[PDB]
Amino acid sequence: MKGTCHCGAVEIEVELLNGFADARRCDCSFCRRRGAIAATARLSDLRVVRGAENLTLYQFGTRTAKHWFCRTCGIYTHHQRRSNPEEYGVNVAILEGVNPRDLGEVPWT
Repeated sequence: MKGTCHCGAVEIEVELLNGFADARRCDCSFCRRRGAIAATARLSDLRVVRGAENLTLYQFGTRTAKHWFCRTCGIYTHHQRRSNPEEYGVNVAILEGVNPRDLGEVPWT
């Protein structure tokens, strides 16, 4: 499944752990500001195809979670959850063929 930021500078290759069945929405001070809907993915299921040099890393608080976003279009691609260092949180909207609207209402973690 292909993932790409808007600028198109960044492209990932990720396999979702359990599809979109569990797409939630963290409402913490940071996630509430991101606004994206995420889905899990094992560390060994995500691969940065291109644009690794165009991504920005953001850490805070425990500096456990790793958040990445395209420096050009500012689009949040994925992040390394702070609850599970063996998982990634992916922006469903960057996934090819996925219109977030079609997911309908989604909870808030």
